[PDB]
Amino acid sequence: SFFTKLTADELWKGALAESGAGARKGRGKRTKKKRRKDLNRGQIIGEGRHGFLWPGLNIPLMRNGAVQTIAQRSKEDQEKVEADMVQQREEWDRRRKMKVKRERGWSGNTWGGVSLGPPDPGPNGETYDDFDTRILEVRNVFNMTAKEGRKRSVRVLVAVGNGKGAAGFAIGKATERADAFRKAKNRAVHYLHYIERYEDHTIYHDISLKFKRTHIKMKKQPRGYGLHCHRAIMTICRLIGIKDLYAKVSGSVNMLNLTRGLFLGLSRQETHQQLADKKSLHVVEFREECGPLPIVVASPQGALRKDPEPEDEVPDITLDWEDVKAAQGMKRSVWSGLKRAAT
Amino acid sequence: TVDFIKKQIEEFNIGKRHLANMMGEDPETFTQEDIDRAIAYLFPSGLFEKRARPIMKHPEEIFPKQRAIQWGEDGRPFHFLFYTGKQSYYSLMHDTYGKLLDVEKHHNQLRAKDLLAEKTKILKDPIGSRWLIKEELEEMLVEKLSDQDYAQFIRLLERLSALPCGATEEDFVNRFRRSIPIQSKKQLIEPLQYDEQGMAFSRGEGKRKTAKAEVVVYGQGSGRIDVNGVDYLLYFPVTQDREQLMFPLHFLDRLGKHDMTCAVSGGGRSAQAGAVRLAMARALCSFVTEDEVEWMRQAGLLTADPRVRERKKPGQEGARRKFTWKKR
Amino acid sequence: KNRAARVRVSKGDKPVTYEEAHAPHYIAHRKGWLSLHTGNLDGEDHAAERTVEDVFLRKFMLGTFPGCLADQLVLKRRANQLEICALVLRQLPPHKFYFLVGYSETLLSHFYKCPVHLHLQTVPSKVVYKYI
Amino acid sequence: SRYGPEYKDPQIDKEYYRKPLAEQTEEEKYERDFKKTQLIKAAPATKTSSVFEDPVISKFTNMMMKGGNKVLARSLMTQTLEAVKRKQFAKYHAASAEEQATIERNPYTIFHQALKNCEPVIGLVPILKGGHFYQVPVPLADRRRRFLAMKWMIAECREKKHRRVLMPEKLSQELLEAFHNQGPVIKRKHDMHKMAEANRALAHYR
Amino acid sequence: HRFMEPYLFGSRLGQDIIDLEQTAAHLQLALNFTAHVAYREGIILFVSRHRQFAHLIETTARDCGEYAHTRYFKGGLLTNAPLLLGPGVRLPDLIIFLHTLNNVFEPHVAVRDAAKMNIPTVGIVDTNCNPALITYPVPGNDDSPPAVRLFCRLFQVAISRAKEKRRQVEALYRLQG
RNA sequence: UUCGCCAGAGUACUACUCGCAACUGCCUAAAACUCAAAGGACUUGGCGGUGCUUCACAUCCACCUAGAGGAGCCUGUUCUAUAAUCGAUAAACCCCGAUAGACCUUACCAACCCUUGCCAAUUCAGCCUAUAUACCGCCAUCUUCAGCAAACCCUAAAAAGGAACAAUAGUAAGCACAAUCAUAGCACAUAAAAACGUUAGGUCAAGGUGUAGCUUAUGGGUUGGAAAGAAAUGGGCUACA
RNA sequence: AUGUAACAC
Ligand SMILES: [Mg+2]
Ligand SMILES: [Mg+2]
Ligand SMILES: [Mg+2]
Ligand SMILES: [Mg+2]
Ligand SMILES: [Mg+2]
Ligand SMILES: [Mg+2]
Ligand SMILES: [Mg+2]
Ligand SMILES: [Mg+2]
Ligand SMILES: [Mg+2]
Ligand SMILES: [Mg+2]
Ligand SMILES: [Mg+2]
Ligand SMILES: [Mg+2]
Ligand SMILES: [Mg+2]
Ligand SMILES: [Mg+2]
Ligand SMILES: [Mg+2]
Ligand SMILES: [Mg+2]
Ligand SMILES: [Mg+2]
Ligand SMILES: [Mg+2]
Ligand SMILES: [Mg+2]
Ligand SMILES: [Mg+2]
Ligand SMILES: [Mg+2]
Ligand SMILES: [Mg+2]
Ligand SMILES: [Mg+2]
Ligand SMILES: [Mg+2]
Ligand SMILES: [Mg+2]
Ligand SMILES: [Mg+2]
Ligand SMILES: [Mg+2]
Ligand SMILES: [Mg+2]
Ligand SMILES: [Mg+2]
Ligand SMILES: [Mg+2]
Ligand SMILES: [Mg+2]
Ligand SMILES: [Mg+2]
Repeated sequence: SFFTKLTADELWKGALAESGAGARKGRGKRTKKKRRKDLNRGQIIGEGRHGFLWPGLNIPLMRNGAVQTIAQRSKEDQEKVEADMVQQREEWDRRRKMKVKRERGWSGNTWGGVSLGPPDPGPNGETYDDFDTRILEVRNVFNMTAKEGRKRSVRVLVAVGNGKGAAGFAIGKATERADAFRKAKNRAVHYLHYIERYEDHTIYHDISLKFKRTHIKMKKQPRGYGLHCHRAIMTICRLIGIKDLYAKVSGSVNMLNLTRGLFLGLSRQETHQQLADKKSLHVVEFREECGPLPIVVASPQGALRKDPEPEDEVPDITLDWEDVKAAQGMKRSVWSGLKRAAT
Repeated sequence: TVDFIKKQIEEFNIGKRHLANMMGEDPETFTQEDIDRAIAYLFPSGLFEKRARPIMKHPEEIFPKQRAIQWGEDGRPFHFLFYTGKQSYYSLMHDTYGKLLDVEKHHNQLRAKDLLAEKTKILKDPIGSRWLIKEELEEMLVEKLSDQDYAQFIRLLERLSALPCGATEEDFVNRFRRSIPIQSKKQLIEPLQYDEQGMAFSRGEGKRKTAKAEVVVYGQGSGRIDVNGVDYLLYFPVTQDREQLMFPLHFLDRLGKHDMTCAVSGGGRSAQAGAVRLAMARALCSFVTEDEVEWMRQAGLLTADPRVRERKKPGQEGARRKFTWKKR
Repeated sequence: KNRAARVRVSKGDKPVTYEEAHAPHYIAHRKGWLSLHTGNLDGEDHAAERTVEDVFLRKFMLGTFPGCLADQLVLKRRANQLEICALVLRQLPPHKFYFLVGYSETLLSHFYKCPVHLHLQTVPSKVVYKYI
Repeated sequence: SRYGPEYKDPQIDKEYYRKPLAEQTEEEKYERDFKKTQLIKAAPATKTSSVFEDPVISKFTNMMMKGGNKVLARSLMTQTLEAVKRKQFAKYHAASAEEQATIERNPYTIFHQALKNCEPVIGLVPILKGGHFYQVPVPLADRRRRFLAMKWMIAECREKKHRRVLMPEKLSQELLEAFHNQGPVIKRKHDMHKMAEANRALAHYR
Repeated sequence: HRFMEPYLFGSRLGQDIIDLEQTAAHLQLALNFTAHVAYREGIILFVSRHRQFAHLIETTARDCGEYAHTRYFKGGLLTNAPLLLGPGVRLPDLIIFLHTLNNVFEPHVAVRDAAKMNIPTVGIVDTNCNPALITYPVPGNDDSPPAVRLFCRLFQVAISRAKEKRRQVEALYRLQG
């Protein structure tokens, strides 16, 4: 019956059934778990259960300059060496059954908010350890093919940011989740924005926009109260370096639309230097905690205009009913004043 | 990979010296066919693929021709068409169009001076000229091309070659010209053999459907054929087979002027008759002049019959017929 | 589909040896025979005993060089002496190579009652013909 | 097809080659033929440059043959021509001078005239229109007309002959009946013509 | 095109007339930028997808010592440079488009690809072209052979003057120490 | 700047009111009850007894030859029938595992027997026990169809798609096709090959095996038996001259 | 003309 048996590669390939039709379409994962263990790991080649001690395999050739004889250990030494082998086997089992803890971003099972570390280095030898990348959406997307029928393609959307004001977003789609992760990480460094931050913590002015069917309204805040935003906006603002913001999103809360509209709104941001240059007038910041002191934050380079601004008695500005309702104290919603966790 | 090529060249020379040493021949006259029979003797692979046999040749012939380095140490490209993606092919089209423009300018100057000293040398048909194959042009340009680019380059070459010709431009064109071998279907006429005071006897071999026929014919006798020691009438009772024995002699109007004897083996009666017919046709070429040999060729006597019985296929009955296929 | 003695097409990363990279209809066309012996000729006897000896040699060398055996053996029969030709990786010490060589020589000589040669070539890794 | 597409059909007739110098265009045709270096097929086993063969005789013998017995079909054709010749000789010997001048004794011309009066002129095809099959008259190709004549001859003399009457004498009798235009194959051709005129109005469906 | 109204002087019987005061004001800056980028040892690429002058652009670049792509621009050439050209490839530092339109009257691909790859450009824009993506446009005529030959001659003398002056100031630096 | 409308879907252009020359009518118009969706626009396959071109080369018709289905016999199934195997069972089953059953093969049945019971050893052997919907090994089919696919790049977002040669975003290592090889000289033809995948297609009974079941029995040996045709059908052989 | 009723990423 010695000719009947086979090779361990054939045995493991028949055992785990990785090429079967169950795992092909997606029919598997109902009651399917097979583990492959290399049985040639802890072999000392000349080790045997009878315990013969060989002059070339187990023990060396020469002792005290003389030639060793073929010998056998004692039976007590045999259960000692067998005990060492089996204790190595439960040591391997103890190392194998240990699972690494997965850090949760937003929820226990979702991939939103999970970081993947620094992005991969480029072809020029450039290395980026200061950036961090975060997943905002994972979504299994299916396709209909002539042969395979359903074709599952995982697409993911990630953001990169170093915390110094440079950030970007991308999408990556592949058959395998890790391949989609790698593609999204390599594609996110190609598309980068610079986001101007007023005193490196908050944005310059209040920004309200509607990108496609997503309404994004972000508001400027002082130093002490930080990041009252939707969780994707909190992740993006943490990767940018924005520590204080208010954000309200209305309509569709689609992740890609929200990210595109957010980056468009923060890239259409107008700085005080640009405002002073386009108006040729001084801009003065009137802090409420500093009293009536006229802090000048930007000055118009070039010719300063001597003509004052036309003072309109009733300004023509577009007001939002939610903002006026919040200002007048008619917002009695129980969710607005909720105390929440840290940033 | 240039240093790899130089290493292959030098160890090929050293191995050539060891091969001449181990054969005991003259290493200065030791040549490539000597290398071929040397390797075929020392490592005799019987393999049906001729490229899978052991070889040791010039590393330039074995290794494919490689692209050189395309830029300096500063990053600046050496050639001014590197950013087109295909620098060598487009430089070739550039040189061809420059030669065509120079030909047009020189021909306009010659028209202004009222002189036509050039001649049309495009017709190299007696040499049997053909242009380069796309594979050969890829090998010359050391780069992959496409059929549309190849057709564009060949029609530009035709545009250049249909103009009045300068010597430099003809030398440019003749790099891309290839010559065919000799195209001829004329057979080799076997000379007549004279043996032991016998005049004008000829020999012929015929093969048709396992039947092999030797036919030897004398022009000095009357009309009779002796097949395998017996008379042709006794050997071939079939009137159709006797017509097959007739057919070349009635085609050449020489029915009674030849005495034949024959030796045919294998097959049946019609296969033997066809083999004898082909063997008489091939044996009669010595007596018969050249235009009537071509008349024999378009009569179809001299061409062997390739119709051989096919092999029975597995799962089938008679090499075409399959079993009865039931729809349900 | 024909599945005998073929490696399947993966994503493009599996290394393959020349013998595993050719289908069985390339035998005596592009690749050769791993065993050469007399008994498979036209009017010659004793093929089955050579066949079972061939099988037992393949399993014994596969288990005698565990993991350090690269690929399939070459088994030559020439006037009752049996030459076993191997590609072995540089895994075990040469002490252990020579121990297993002398052991296999004496054991197979006394087991098939014929003189045996063990010829080895020891390589850094598995020789890759395609893919990778 | 062991012959390639470059191979052509051989020319067998000796008088095409033996008198070439009286005309120009067929000359130019055959120097094109042997100056294109064109491959010629081998001569077929049936066709031969003999002047005593005849091609419609060869085709009729090929349709005479059942299985693979060429010599049996040629023997049946031989006794058929023998029976036609000896029947015409017996009719010649029993007549007067004007009938002896009238009677033709050559079985080759008898066979040719029998098939020329035997071939149908028009044919029928089935065409599906509106979920029904309709018979529509069509002009037939010359090879199809000759084929239908041959097939009708073999079909009649194979089917409605008696077991005791022999095949060549039966086909000789039917050859003489088709020569005198009173045969049942001639009646079948006329019946096909009846069906063709009955379906004349359907000829616009083609 | 709607972006050519500030660059148009007017219309003469339905034909657009380009203001050559503005063309000269743009062309001085464009030639000066080309001379400086040739002085600082940069890679300069001439692109013109037009099969009436293509040999003349190619010979112009051959005499300049700079590179030309007047043939079909492959899609991922400037963008996916390492797969098309080689393992390590230094991207072009400047592109001159003599014709910003291709044969099917679309704007050229390499303008958009240079805008993606942050590669500056000098483009001759006609009255139907797009000067929005071009950092240094010159409103001019790219169809008439005297205009095309004059633009090639000015870029020739600009490149030659820049490289020779780079050589002389390099020799002056060498004789300084 | 105004006016009329819109508060999930079905119930519902409905029940009950007001008004009307309308009396099987029109307008206005809910609720009880049920569900977690009802919907609008797209992307890619699939399909079409939808239309237009080019075709089919033993393939559809026109058309050629020889057969089957009718008879006898051989052989394989389906049904009944016995104490008396199993598998296949649309194309891709049906002289198929079997290039092969009087005992043996034999795994079936009836009587009897043996339980560290092939091996150097094993609180162990051994199982033709179940799952081919766990598999490997070997194949069928689309199929002599040409596509599959790693790694990149682009799209005013990206479900996905990626071509214009006087070229408008595609490069692409590789696998198939092709090329090469065999039928002892070319050529043709045949053979061989034919990727990724589809049919959870066939095979735990070539062999090994994961999982689930036995261990004085679902295991191991001896003897004797495996019928048969009420019927139907497939493939062949011999004929009907 | 039709082919009901237990598919999982
Ligand atoms: Mg949880
Ligand atoms: Mg047959
Ligand atoms: Mg223009
Ligand atoms: Mg409701
Ligand atoms: Mg209504
Ligand atoms: Mg109503
Ligand atoms: Mg009511
Ligand atoms: Mg058919
Ligand atoms: Mg029959
Ligand atoms: Mg029948
Ligand atoms: Mg029957
Ligand atoms: Mg039966
Ligand atoms: Mg059965
Ligand atoms: Mg079973
Ligand atoms: Mg069954
Ligand atoms: Mg089936
Ligand atoms: Mg028994
Ligand atoms: Mg039995
Ligand atoms: Mg059993
Ligand atoms: Mg299956
Ligand atoms: Mg089954
Ligand atoms: Mg292809
Ligand atoms: Mg795609
Ligand atoms: Mg590829
Ligand atoms: Mg060959
Ligand atoms: Mg071929
Ligand atoms: Mg085959
Ligand atoms: Mg092939
Ligand atoms: Mg199944
Ligand atoms: Mg089993
Ligand atoms: Mg069968
Ligand atoms: Mg129904």
